[PDB]
Amino acid sequence: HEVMEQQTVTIAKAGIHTTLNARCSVIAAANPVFGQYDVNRDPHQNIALPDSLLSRFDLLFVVTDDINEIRDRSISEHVLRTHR
Amino acid sequence: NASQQQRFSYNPHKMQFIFVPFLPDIEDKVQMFLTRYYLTNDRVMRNENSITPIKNLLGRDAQNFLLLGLLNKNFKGNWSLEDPSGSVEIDISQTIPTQGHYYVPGCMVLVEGIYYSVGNKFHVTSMT
Amino acid sequence: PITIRQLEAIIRITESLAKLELSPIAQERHVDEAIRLFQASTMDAASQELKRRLPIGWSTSYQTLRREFVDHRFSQLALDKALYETIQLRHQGQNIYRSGV
Repeated sequence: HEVMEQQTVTIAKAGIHTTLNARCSVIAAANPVFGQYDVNRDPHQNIALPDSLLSRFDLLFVVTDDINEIRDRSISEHVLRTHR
Repeated sequence: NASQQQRFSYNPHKMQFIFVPFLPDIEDKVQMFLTRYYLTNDRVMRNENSITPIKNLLGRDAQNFLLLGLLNKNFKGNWSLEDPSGSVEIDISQTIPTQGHYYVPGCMVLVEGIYYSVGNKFHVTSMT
Repeated sequence: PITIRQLEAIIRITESLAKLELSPIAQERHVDEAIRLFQASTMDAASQELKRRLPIGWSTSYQTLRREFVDHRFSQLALDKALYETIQLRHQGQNIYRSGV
């Protein structure tokens, strides 16, 4: 939370307490809590993360695995010609 | 002499025959229908609007092909067609086919139409 | 659960047997053997009368069905023909068939 919001890192160990700057860009990738129930239960807490991290992150993608056929064939020729 | 004749087997890979030689075997029964389709297959290649098996069209969902296969039937209204890669229900709903020799079941024919996997019913334009 | 990683698993066995053959290409017949081996590993992973008469469906088959209809278009041959998407008949076939009724 401190890294992502104040853009600073304060290290206070027994040697010397200091304060510096890091304004990094961060990308994370997590799974749902259990299984593929990403839209089934409730939109809230499918992750079981702290509440402040929701407002800390900018975009939250929810990716399904929707099964169809046009899509199925296109995935097939993409990965298949990918191997060649 | 029918009882004393030879035996030659077709190979789709080499497109040639081999030196083959009481009751027969099951493997023979299976390879029976396979040999007819492959002989007809080579006959189609000699007559040069393409060739594609049934699983490829059911593998797709949109369209448009003149499929080759055996007019069998499994259930009521369930007129199936069969090649060595799958089955597909065929329909003749409002079809004006040609004035063929004799369209009969148990015959390898050619029918044009679309798959339309929504109802999963292949349609026929004309039986030839 | 099927993903495209399952296709990724199917496709690599082909080259493994190809590595046995030591040949640089792949073939049609050399690859389709893998379909049998993979299908064996995942099918074990996946796996009006009837409906309003017996929801469970048990005991209401051809003996009882022949009785009910008997008590006028049903013929034993016609029975097995017309009878053959109520999944109850599928399951009954798997069980009730050798059960006799």
